[PDB]
Parts: sequence; structure tokens; C-alpha cells
Amino acid sequence: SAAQKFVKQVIREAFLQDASDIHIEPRQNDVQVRLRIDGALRPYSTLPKGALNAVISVVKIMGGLNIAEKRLPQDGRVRYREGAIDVDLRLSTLPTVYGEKAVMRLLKKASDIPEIEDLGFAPGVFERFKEVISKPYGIFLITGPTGSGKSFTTFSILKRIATPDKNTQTIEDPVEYEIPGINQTQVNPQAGLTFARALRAFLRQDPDIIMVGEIRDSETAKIATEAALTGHLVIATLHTNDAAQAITRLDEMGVEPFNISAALIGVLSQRLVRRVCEHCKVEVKPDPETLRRLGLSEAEIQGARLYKGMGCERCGGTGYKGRYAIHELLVVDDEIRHAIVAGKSATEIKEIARRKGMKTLREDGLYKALQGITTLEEVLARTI
Amino acid sequence: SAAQKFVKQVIREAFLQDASDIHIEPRQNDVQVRLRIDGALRPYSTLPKGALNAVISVVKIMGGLNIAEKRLPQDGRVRYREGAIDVDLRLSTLPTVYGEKAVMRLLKKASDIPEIEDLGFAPGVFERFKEVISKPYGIFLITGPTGSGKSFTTFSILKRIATPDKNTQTIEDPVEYEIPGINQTQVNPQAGLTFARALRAFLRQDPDIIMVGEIRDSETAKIATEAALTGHLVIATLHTNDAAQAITRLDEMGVEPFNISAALIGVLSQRLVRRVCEHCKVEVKPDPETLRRLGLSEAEIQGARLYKGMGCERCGGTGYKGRYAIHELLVVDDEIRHAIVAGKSATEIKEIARRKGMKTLREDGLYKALQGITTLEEVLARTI
Amino acid sequence: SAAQKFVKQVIREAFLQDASDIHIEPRQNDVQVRLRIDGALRPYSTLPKGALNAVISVVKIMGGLNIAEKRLPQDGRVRYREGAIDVDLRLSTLPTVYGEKAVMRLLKKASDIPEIEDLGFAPGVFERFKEVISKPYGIFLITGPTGSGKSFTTFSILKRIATPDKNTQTIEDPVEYEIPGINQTQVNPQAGLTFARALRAFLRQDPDIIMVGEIRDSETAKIATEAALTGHLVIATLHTNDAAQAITRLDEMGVEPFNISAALIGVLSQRLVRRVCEHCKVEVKPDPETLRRLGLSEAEIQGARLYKGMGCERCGGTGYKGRYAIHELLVVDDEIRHAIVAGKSATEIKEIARRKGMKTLREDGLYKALQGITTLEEVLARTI
Repeated sequence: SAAQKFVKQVIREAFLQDASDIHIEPRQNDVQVRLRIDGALRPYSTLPKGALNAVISVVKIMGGLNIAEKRLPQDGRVRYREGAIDVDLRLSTLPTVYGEKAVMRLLKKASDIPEIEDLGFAPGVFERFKEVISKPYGIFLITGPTGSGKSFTTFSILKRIATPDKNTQTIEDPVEYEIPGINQTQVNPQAGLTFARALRAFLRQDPDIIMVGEIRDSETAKIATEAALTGHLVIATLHTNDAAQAITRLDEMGVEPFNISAALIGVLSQRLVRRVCEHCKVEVKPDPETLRRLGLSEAEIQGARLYKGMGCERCGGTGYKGRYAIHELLVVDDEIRHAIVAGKSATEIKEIARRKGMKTLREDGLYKALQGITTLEEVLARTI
Repeated sequence: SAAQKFVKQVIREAFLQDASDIHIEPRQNDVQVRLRIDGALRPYSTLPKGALNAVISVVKIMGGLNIAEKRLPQDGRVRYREGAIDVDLRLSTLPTVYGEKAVMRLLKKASDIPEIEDLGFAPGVFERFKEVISKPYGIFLITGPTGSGKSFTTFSILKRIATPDKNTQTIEDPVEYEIPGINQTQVNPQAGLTFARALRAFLRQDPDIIMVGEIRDSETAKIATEAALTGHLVIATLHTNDAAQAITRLDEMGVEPFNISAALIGVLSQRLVRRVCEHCKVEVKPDPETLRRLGLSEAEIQGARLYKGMGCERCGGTGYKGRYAIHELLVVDDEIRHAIVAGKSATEIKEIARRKGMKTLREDGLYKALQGITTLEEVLARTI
Repeated sequence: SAAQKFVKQVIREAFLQDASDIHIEPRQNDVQVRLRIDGALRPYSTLPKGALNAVISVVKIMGGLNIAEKRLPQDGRVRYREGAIDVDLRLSTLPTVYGEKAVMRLLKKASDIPEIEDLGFAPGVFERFKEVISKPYGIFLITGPTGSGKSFTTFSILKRIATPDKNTQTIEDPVEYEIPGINQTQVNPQAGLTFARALRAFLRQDPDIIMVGEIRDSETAKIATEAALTGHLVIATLHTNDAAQAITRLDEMGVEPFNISAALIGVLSQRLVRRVCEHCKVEVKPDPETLRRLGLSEAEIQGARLYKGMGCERCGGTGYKGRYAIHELLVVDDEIRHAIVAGKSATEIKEIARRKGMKTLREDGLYKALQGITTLEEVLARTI
């Protein structure tokens, strides 16, 4: 009874709450049910400990798992739908000394991916961003922390450029999104489709745009670079604290600087900071020391403002609803390319880049705090 | 019975005075019982030879081990109590030509998990420990050999962050702490549920917090870090005698250096020394050879104070009263992150960190001796 | 499965437009088939998504792949020699969220068998080509994806050296490069005539020249090696992406390292770079660091004049007009044979040959970029 109601009730709300994840997680006497909302788990409900196993068996069914294989941890995919609700789930079940556990991660659709316009870049760098991502060929990187939008930006760009005339071709594991116009290839070690193999397949597929879900394999750093040189547009993902580091990372991973230089068109770093919920938005003031570090001066600081939430139903009482992306844009030109071929470091490139207009990740963040998206605190609190 | 009371009482003293282990050994009238309090097998008491069977039968009957079996070894788990103590032990016995031997290991209960404030950090390093482990995301490494205090540090941090409202998924083999609010997977080869398989599921299962009791499987090291890279807060336990080299060790475990860089919030190397009993502390010379080897300053020698234990009864007659943890904390800012992605060694990472003010394991320990808590020599014995 | 209707209409159009590739794109509700011409795609037709699965399934049959196997993707060459439409296709059923994408890359026809002077060899690789092919003993291996002219050149070797004084016999799958006056055999796996089996007979013929159309089978790697080992010129297509890697590749395929070195005399990799159409030969004088990092002799980096096609209504506006061959023949001597047994990296064994006069593909292609034939980017794209 309760077990069947339970699985579907949590899943239904997870989509409605836009939880990124659904948890059915057993404890000593009961099961704590939690939804990952705006990047963090919070309680939803509880199951009786007995209901737990009935519940886990039900989700194994929901994801297509082998219901009989209760010794080994398993996973699969739930095409969970309810009325207008439609988000695939990645279901994973696991034994616990407290009974079986199950979690259903929300996977996404083309309709969840923001337009390139919805990504959150400062307008200055955004127009330059669009100019870089619109290039007929060349390396464009999107790098950084969880939820940063490395994936969403990558796909916002890929969808934009996945026009009738372009083989937008990607590497995902499993496919994260359901998107038309783009060949969303899934990594499959049984087939030999490792990330490096999947990019070898990318070139064999005669592509227009590469998407490397994460450039982990050294070979993917090189293949993505080759792709750029071969006349493909290259979009690839890393985890860096800045754009100059991401270029540096292409060299740290073994990509020759003469290719990075010829191929590179721009590097983007990106991260998430909480967004103030509109239903409770209120004007507050910023910390002037941070603002002085931005170069704002007393002259502009005197009129500076930040926003926070007062709390509302939309934000779950936290004052914030969703998180927004912050962007660093290393638009690449001749001086940067001369620095790259020479083998220059992230610091050396960064100095050129800022002189050339590279609004920094931190700066775009603090800027968005100042433009009313967030607070000059959350920005600082989500980096290293 | 005398044996049952003996066992409950020795266990109480062992936990109360901080033994790592309880040693009950074969002797021809009488049985020698020692407690490894503060690392030394301090004498505790004795029993008639026939007590080897009565007392060990208690160790086994409680452990869940077969009493009659005296040829093959056994290893169990018991929640034991007397006086101020109610704490878990591992229970094991050894087949012996002279009659069995039994030793019980001082596991702590979930309810005994210390606040991070209770881990022995001086206020300075403490605030940094707190700031590191409380980072909204990333991996914290806890390192060292038998006698380092890893499980308390490991679980202390967990106590602070894995509230009942947060999803947590822990790997143990077998379970030591249990711990409502946190899902605890016990590794089970019957299934094929390795630490790696346990984490394979944890990753797909999206907990906020991941804990691994021992990073032994390569895949386990990688996954725990993978989550930590972008947003999960991860606690990992492993063997290393240097906070910066620990980074190198995680690289050795198969975790991509770039993954480590992004994930890592800090590394703590630990060691425990004997605390001097207050009621018989002896202010010492201090010894010039011991001091020379350690490098103590006249500022310390002529004003800070080192003590030895003389004997105060309350110390088991050995002059000491419990372990004093010594802590070497590497705080991972983004310069150290750079060093990591750059492939830098402990020397390079440590030198950057010391240039930033990082206190070494010997500097901390010696301070602790100089705080009048421990002995100059106890510190020396576990460092250079 | 029709599916196949489109597969056939598409293939016919792809050849007529000289598309480099066919893209049967699995989509959300349908399948979008696109052709690649001069750096961009154009749509041809669509199929129902259900037809996609039928496409994937039938193309698997076509490639000799298992139609019943869709737990994983498959790939292979399809002998679609449909009269006027007779370019061989590289089938890659790469799995996406919408099913596998049936890419079919176009592999070239005999295209007349050239003299070695018609291949565009630099004097370095040219004279060495002449030297290597003139031999009575040893394997002359050629690399790059079919369509890059491997077999074009492989058969050029025979055209030039299979004189009335020499016993020549070749085996292919299917015969791709016919040469009048030369005895050609086609494999027949149905009979059991693997390449190895044929080559085994070739050993038995005490031939002067033994051709292998594609050294792909493990048995064949061993026998093709024996083909030369036993005292015969062997000429072969080694279907990999690098001449130097081709050496190591025989070892990768299970060929005794020793037999491989005994068996080899020269390995050529070749590619074609897109041309700059004269009009837009803009002398983008090089950054010497690019050229130096490319391993271009200092003498050459100084004489170097890099180009970039402007794009340029006569290209256009890609910056390029058609393709131009570049070459790297690793003439083999004893330094190379040491390296062959060793299984050295492509770069090092190639560099050894480079100093023998083998303008590496990077030196040669770059030299051609440096003359305005092609551009930096194309060279890097083809030579990294």
C-alpha cells in the first residue's frame, strides 16, 4: 500500500520541486526521504523501515532493474511521467545494514536546457561568448563546479549551433539529456566506447561540433583539439577555477601548445551561486572591501546594492530559488595565442587576458551579486 | 561472574582511560591483563589460569564467536558497558598452544563520536580544521598508521555535517558505527559488493556526503573523489605519514590529479601521544638530546613547559592519562590546487603550505608537549 | 527494415555529391539523414525513429555485423559497390539516446594507380619511397584512414616495382586498387581464406613481392610479418592512423616483436590537407615557436612562411579548396629495427626516420603550409 504510493509520490514531487535528485534512504527505525532541490538535499517525508524494502523493490521495477538481483547494487532508467511531468530518472539501488536503499537522479530534456540567452553571462562577455561559440571551428571550453552549467552551457550552445547543417556530436554517460539536432552518444565500455574511443568515434562520425562531457582521458583533450584543427567546432568540459587554468589544463593533459594555439577561440569558466527568489526579493547593501577589490571605488560603491530573499513558498523558505551561473571569458586572440604556443602559464595568460577584456569568474559573480541576482557572499562561498 | 565483571570493568577502564586495545593473555596462574592505554600495555590485573577459558568464553560469547572452537581464529562485535562506559569492541581470539589469547579493540559508538572541537586541535589549527571540513563541497583526507586516531576524526567530521536531514552514504567492512541519518553499506563479497561496488551505487545514488572507512579499492578512491570534485562533501580514510604526500597517495590510488585538485579541501595527518597525568606531572630538565633532535627554542624551553608522568594512581600507575592527538592540517586553497594539477610532490605542496603558515606534525606535537599536556619524548617518538 | 530505403537513396546521393560522409541521425521522433560536403551538412531525408532501429539493424547486416546484437553498437566496412555508386563505406552505428547513428564514411576507389611522383612526395620521403619500394625484401606498410590514399599509394608501389623479373601477388578485401599486369586475389572468409591464409600461400610462392590489402586479422599480422620475414618484399596497407604507430601495431596485433623488425623496410603515412586556392594565399608569417614546437627544423622554421586561406569566395568561405597530399615515409634501417622490436612510440620511431630524410608528415605538410599549398591549421589537423 504505502510503499507504492510512496515511490510515485516522491518522484512526482521531485519533478514538481525540480529536485535534481530523489532519495529513499533508510535509517535505524524508518526511512528518511529527501529531495535535492537547488543543489542540496532536504527532507520530504518518511517511510516505515518495513515499507522501505517494499519501496526499493518498486523502484527497481520503475528503472528496469533486475528485481531478483538483491545482492549486488544495480542501476537503470525510469521514464517517469505523470500528467505534464516528464523527466527520466537514473535509478540506483543498494544494500544497507538498514535494508535496501534507492535513489532516482533526475535526468533532463531539451526543454530544461536554457537558451544560450538564459545562461547568465554579463552582456559584454555574452556578446563575445556568442561570437566565439558561433565560430566555424576552434576550441571552446566550459569549465568548473557542480551545477555550474558546464553541461547546460555546453548544450545551450550545442542546441543553438545544432542547425540543419551541423552534426552536433556529444559524449555523455548515460545520456544526460533528451535533445534533437544533436547526436548524443552514450559511453559504453562493453562496446569499447570509452570517452577517448567515443571521441575517436566523433571524428569517424564526420562531425561538426564535439562535445566532450568531461575531458578526463588525455586522448580526449587531444582529439578535441584535433577536431578543432580539422575544421570542427570544439566544445569541451573541464573543472578549473579560471579560464587561463583551463588552457593550461589542455597543456597539463598533454595537448601540444602549437595546436592549442592554432585551434583555441575561447575559454569559459563557470560556477553556481544562489539566485534570489523573486517572490521575496529585497534590496540590501554589499561589503565595500570586496567591491574595492573589483575596482568599484568609493565613487561607485556609494550606490552599490545587493539582493537577498525575505523567504517565501517559492524558495522553500530559504530566500533563494535556484542558482545562477557565473562566467569567466577568455576570448582568445593573437597575444593569447602567442603566449600559448610559447607554453605560457595560467598566470601569464591571465594577465594578457584581463588586459584584453577577460572579465573574471569571480568578477562576473560579484557583478551578478551587484546586478541583483545574488549576494556578495554566496559568490565568494562557492569557489576555492 | 568474576570473569563477566572482570570483562565489563576492564572494558570500562579501557574506554574511559583511552586504550586502543584490551589484552588478556595466557599465563600459568595467573592470566595477564594489560590495556593499551595511550599505546602502552599498561598493567591492569590478573586472573587464575582457568580464567583464560572463562574470560575468553565471555569475549567469544559476547562477540558471537564459537566458544568451543580454539584451533581456528574468530572476530566479533559487542556493545559493552560499566560505569561511565557503553562502547563497542571488536572481539577476537587466537588459537594458542598455552590456552587461547583474546584481545578486544576499542571501537567507538556512534554516540561517542566527538565534535570536531573534541578532536584535540589547538584553537588555531582547530578553526582551520573546522573551516576546511565545513567547506560546502570537497574531499577531506584523514591519514596515518595504527595509533593515528583516524576513525574518530573520520566520524567526528561526519557528525558535524551528516545531519538526519542530509543524505549520507558510508562504506564499512564490517560496520563500526551505526549512526541513524546515514545510510551504511557493508561491503559484501557474497554479492560481489566491494567497496568499489558500494561506491558505484553511492555515486549514482547522489548522497550529499560520502564516507569510506578505508580507501582500499582503486575505484572507491576515484568515486569518492569524483563526487567531491564538484559538490559533494567527502570523508576518506587512508595510510600516509605526510599531509602533502597524501595528495600524491590519492593520485597513486588512481584518482586523477585534476580530480583531486578540484575536490580537495584538506589533508590531515595524525598521531596520538600519551597525556601526562596532572596529579603527578613532572616538569622536566628538559632533556638536551631530546630537545636537540626536536629543535626546541629557548623561548619554549625557558617558559613553555614539558612534562613527564611519575604515577598518580588515576593513570594506571604509569603516569599518563589518555591519548593526545597531534594534527598536521594542509588547507587546500587554490595555490595548492594549482600545485596538485601541476603534479607537485609533498615537498612542493608542503613548502607552499608552510610558506602560508602551515604548522607541521612535529611543530604541533611539540607545542602540545609545551602546552603541558604531553611529553617531549612522546612527541619525538612519532615524528622526526 | 526500410530504413534501408533511405540508406540506399542516401548512399547514392552521397556519392553523387562527393560527400565525405553520410549521417543517419537518430532523432527524438524521427531520423535526420544528412550529408557532409566541404565542412557543412545538408539534409537529404528523414525516417521514423522506428525506422532508425531498422536502419541500425540492417546496416549491421551490411557491414557483416550482427543484426541480433543491439545491446552494444557495431562497426565495419560495407561493400556497397552499387555500380556507379561504388565508394566503400565505413559503418559506425554509434549509440545515442535515440538509437545508434549510422555514419557511413566514404572510402575511395582505385582512382587510377599513380606513379610515385604523382603522389606529391617531398624529395626526402620521395627518394626514400623510391629506395624502399625498389627492394626485393621487407614490408612497405602504408597508413591513414582509407580515403587518405593508403591503398592508392600501396598499389603505386607495385605499379612502379612489379617488373617482369619479380614474382608479384596480392590479396585484398575486396579488391580496392587494381593494377593492370598484376596478379590479384580476394579474401573469402566463407571458404576460410583469411588474409593470413592467402599470405601463407604467398610465403610458399617464394615471391619477390607480397601484397596485403589490409593487415587487420591477428593471423594476418603474424603472416604478413612472416611474408617479409621469410625473404620477400611485402607491400601492405596497414589500416591505422600513423606510419610509426604501424610498427608498434603489428606487435599490438600479436606479432612476435622480432619477426616484425626482421620483416620491415619502410612505413608511409599520408594525408591530404585542404588547399589554399591561390587567390587567398595570404602569407601569415609564422610564429617561429609554432613551427619549432612542430619539430620543424630550425632551418625550415626560418625559411617558413605560414599561410591561412582567407575564405575567399573561391574556397570558400572555409579558406580551402579541395585537398593536397602530404607524406611521411619511415625508411627502415637498423636504428628503426631496434625501435620496432621495442615497440616505440610513434613520435620517437618516426623522429629516428625523420633524420634519415623522412620529412615527417608534420615537417612535410607544414612545409606545404609554408608554401601556401595549405595552411597551418590543416597541417596541424593532419599531422599533430
